[PDB]
Amino acid sequence: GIVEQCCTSICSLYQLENYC
Amino acid sequence: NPAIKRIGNHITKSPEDKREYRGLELANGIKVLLISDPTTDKSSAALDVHIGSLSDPPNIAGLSHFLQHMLFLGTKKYPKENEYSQFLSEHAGSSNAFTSGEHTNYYFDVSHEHLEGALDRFAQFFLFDESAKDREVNAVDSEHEKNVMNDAWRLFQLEKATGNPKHPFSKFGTGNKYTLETRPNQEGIDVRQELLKFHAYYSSNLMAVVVLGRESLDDLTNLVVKLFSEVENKNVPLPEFPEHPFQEEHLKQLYKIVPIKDIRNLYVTFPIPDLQKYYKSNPGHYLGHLIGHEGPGSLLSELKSKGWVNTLVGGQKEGARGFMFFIINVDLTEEGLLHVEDIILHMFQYIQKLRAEGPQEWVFQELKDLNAVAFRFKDKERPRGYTSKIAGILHYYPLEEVLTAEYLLEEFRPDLIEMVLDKLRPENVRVAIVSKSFEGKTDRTEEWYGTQYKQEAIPDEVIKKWQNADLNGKFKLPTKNEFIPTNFEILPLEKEATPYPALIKDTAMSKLWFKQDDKFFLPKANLNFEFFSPFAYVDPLHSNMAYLYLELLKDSLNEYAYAAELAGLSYDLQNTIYGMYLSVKGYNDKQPILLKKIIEKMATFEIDEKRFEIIKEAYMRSLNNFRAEQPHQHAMYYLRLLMTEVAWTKDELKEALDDVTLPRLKAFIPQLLSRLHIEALLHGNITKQAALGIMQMVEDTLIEHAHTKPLLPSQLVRYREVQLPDRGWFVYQQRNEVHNNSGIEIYYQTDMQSTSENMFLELFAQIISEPAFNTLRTKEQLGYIVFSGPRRANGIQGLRFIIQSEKPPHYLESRVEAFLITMEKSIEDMTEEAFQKHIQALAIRRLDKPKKLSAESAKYWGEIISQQYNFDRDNTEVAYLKTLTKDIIKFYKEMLVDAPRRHKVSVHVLAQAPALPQPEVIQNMTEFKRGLPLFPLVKPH
Amino acid sequence: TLRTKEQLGYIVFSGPRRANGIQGLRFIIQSEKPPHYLESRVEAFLITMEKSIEDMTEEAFQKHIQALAIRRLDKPKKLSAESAKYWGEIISQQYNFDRDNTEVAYLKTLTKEDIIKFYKEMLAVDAPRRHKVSVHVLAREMDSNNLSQAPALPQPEVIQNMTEFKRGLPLFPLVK
Ligand SMILES: [Zn+2]
Repeated sequence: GIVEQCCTSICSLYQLENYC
Repeated sequence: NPAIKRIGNHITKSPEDKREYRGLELANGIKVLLISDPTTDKSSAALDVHIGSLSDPPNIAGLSHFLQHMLFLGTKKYPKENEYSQFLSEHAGSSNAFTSGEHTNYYFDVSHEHLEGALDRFAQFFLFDESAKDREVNAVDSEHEKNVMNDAWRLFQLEKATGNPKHPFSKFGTGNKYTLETRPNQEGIDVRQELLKFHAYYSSNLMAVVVLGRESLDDLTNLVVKLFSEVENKNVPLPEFPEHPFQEEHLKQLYKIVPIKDIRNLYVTFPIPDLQKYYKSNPGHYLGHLIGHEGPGSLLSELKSKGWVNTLVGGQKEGARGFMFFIINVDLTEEGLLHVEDIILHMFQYIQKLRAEGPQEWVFQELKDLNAVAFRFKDKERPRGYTSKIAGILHYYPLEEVLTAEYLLEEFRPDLIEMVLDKLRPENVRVAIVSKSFEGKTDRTEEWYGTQYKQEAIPDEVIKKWQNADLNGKFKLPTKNEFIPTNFEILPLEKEATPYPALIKDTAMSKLWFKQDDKFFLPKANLNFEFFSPFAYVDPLHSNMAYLYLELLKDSLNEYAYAAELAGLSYDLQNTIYGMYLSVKGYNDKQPILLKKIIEKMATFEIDEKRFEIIKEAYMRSLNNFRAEQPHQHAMYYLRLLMTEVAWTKDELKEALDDVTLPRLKAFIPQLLSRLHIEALLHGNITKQAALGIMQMVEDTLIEHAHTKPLLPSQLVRYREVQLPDRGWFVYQQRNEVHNNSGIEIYYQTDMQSTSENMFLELFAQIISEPAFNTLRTKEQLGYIVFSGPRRANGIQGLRFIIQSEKPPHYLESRVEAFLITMEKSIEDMTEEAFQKHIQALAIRRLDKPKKLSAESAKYWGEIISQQYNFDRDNTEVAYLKTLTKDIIKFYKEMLVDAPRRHKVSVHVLAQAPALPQPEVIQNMTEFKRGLPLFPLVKPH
Repeated sequence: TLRTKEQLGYIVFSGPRRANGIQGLRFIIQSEKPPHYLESRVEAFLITMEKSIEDMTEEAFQKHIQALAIRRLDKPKKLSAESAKYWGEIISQQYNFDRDNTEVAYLKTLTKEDIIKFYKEMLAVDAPRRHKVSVHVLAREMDSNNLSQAPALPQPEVIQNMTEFKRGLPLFPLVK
């Protein structure tokens, strides 16, 4: 309904050790 | 103080926020915010730069991204590469950073008693080894390679490349091995000298830091002053781009894009000036609220009633300091793909309706009061993300309004809204259609991502039809939201309140857990419900019919529930292998009404055949689109299928989906609701009698309209996990037909889930966490995605490594084993003080209290689904954790190369190391499960 | 021993029990005496059988091997008997239609030491891998609760609910 916080691909956290 | 240029008067915060704030600006230009919280267990800090990747040199694309990657590998005062992440890991902390076109934000958290010890090095980051560069180039290249086959990335960089090529907006922000290493080596460029000369833009006048900790505002003040007053100021002007990247030759254009997944999407873009300076009114949030609306009389209601669109998004998208966009993106059915012109025509009819009616001060006031309530009763955020967000938004707003700028609207100005509506015209539109039907009809290829697309000029005849758009009677302004909460009364805490959830009802119909909120005291509530029924996962046919039933239910209730979802009262409804799952979260003022409506639609569901066909085709497209997922995700999925006793593959679901018919589903819904069990967890600003009233309401509605009968206890069948044999190694092998990268997941299984084994596995995983990251990713540079940690499922646990790399999984596996021997020697040579340091780090990790209500209710629900009901788990398991000694060696010799009870299973997804035995390749999962035993189930509490 | 000498009951059975691809030894006794006394008599009979096998001569041992070979190689006398064998091999999903020849050919290779080690490892009272489950059925009037020497028996875990008994235990694999 409205563009939300970082809905594009720009958010590039250096490492992904916080997901799952 | 001489090192402080100025200090803010007072930080405008919420009356419910107990944290203290103090904003100030140093003499070097750094915008500092300090947050004191004497009750937090973990402190955090974040530093934000305002340069980003749009200021990259034209010959080196991705230089700021590579610099963000590079600042973590050591500084002058601390030259070791992984001493930072090793310090944070040894002190129960973590770190990360991102880089947007106009930002480069670094952030980290750690235990509250070492904030200065970490913050010193974090400050050394802003005060370049050749080998570290040559190694990290491969990490950036594996990052971009990970982002190649991603549709959002492809359309993002394609939108960047379809504009003015001379504009920095068209630059490639990620970078790769070619632009960073190959091309500069071919052109004689010294990348290291480029890093040193770029680190002319890292000036203190463009930096914003936010520090949150237990220390007093004065101690934080002296600390930030001491560690940041020495940052040299170079007075770098903030980059602006007044010229819009989309010129006339780029407007009124149609782009036909071929995706990777079988998706059908439509993208409408309007170039608009930068509305950031209009944060006091937010006309993009206003027009996004009206256009993207989903209630009665909205655009999406017509697009859904006509069977063309299922979901719609519309609003303002950030561009830069000089340009922004206003986008409307929708999903397309098979008929909507052919009627794109009519969909856009209806869009311009709604826009013309808004121009005819004009701005609405009552809509603006409604948004103002709603945002004021949602901001006042906002949940306590996590320190890392909070400090990162505030640090990111400090450059846009003053010190006093940094906490309330993006949330509170104060002044109503319709001149701006009417101006943007004047900018939303067919002469300033850009249209992009994404569908597989364009396969083989494209003539252009994108340079960085290889995206196939076609560019055409929109016919002036179609533009004229858009310009003559009349008023549609199906488009009306939304009505007054009847879900706006007006009762914020906090019910007094009952005398029989329990610190942990209590079982206040246990009948054959349902089992009700309840706890009154005694920590947050906010007028909110989380209501979780699980419906057990054997017909939900009996076969792929009934599972598909269940997912289709829930999806049809949510799709039918979306228009009605959009107002409640906009009024801070949301809900999630998903299917599970044990039955349905329904969760209603938000303000308890009007929660039972909407919940009653949802149950009413559960027991009075009338299936629309058009919605059934469209949604069914969409689910078919989803099961088809699983083949484009990432290799590590495929590895986790395959390991899930292998370890679970009963699991239907997406190929079985896809094959059984064609046999689903409307009479079968209409005969299946009452068959599902004929026999049910219910397990509920009500945790929020409600009382015991209120919880019992809601539960009895649900039961009475289900019995009245659905004739629901309780389940037999012998029918409460939980699933077991496959038991691997001693010294047994099994390898399942598949291929990824989309990504050119390989994935691998190694899983070692343990005995069961008891306190001792849990603390063994968690302690070992705590010791090998940072060494795993540094060895498999920082030094050897296997891939960008390297993860290692514990895995728990069905009451059984183990250790898992998940790696996504270009190299073959057998080589990755041998390096994993050699790393295991290396960690054996490291633990054997490790000192008792470092061992106890990992003990303390894990204790702080596990004793971390939840910050918001949904996290606590999520922990309770996690203890409910496992049916262990161990609410005091943290205190008991940490109390046993502080009594462990360097047991871990015997555990490694017993469970983890020549261990007598080694249980190893590997998942290989195709694109000195010790000798490994001959693995048993898995031909068929069913035979694999039939040939091996099953583990027992965890006893209830 | 259990019927002609001690006169426990009219129905006394013992033999192999095969189900779901897993097997064991089974004893079924119906008598007037209580099941705990019956069980002590069965255990004392088991030790007596240990001493009997130990003192058994090689000629009688080969006589038991030969008798088992005759019972296993007994040809079916009718079509429903042969089809009963084949249908057993099909329901068990083992499909070992040449089972008798191989199992007898391997039966003529076993030794008294193999039998002794098997009993002492799986069936002895102090066996390291003893798997014992006893089912007691009280009589009608029994309310709710020169002979050989019976050994000391451990404390059994009385089962309250079958489902609770099964949830806490692992499951065996299937036969390939
Ligand atoms: Zn990165």
